Amino acid sequence: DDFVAKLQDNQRFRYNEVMQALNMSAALTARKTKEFRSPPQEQINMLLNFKDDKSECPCPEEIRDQLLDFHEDLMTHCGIE
Amino acid sequence: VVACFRMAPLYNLPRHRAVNLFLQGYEKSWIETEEHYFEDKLIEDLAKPGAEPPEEDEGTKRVDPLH
Repeated sequence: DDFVAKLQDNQRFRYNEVMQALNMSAALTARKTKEFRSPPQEQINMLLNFKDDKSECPCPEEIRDQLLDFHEDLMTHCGIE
Repeated sequence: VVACFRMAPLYNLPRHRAVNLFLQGYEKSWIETEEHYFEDKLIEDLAKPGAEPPEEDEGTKRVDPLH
């Protein structure tokens, strides 16, 4: 619940931030505005790729840290750790 | 025009739909990819005669759990 609430808020913020640069950059509509045009499943697919260190995921550090902590807690509960 | 190029985005999707999506994405991206190595220790524990000779059977060797 709260993870996707924060993720949706930040995605809306990023969208409304980039909309000012739409007139500034013509290629932007082909290079940067890809997540907003991407299929909804594949949007969260890159949004949840802050796993490992590939780090192409457009997710801020705090939102990444929330899920990183929750996943460690889940592994500890499952006994994997 | 811009709306046509866009599809429905996540921030416009309802919370429960986005939650179901996130559950599936988390399952495929994080849970499945997570790997833990337990096979060798599990097989060793199963193969161990669990104090079977200390256990007084006075008979043929009892089969270990792996057996």
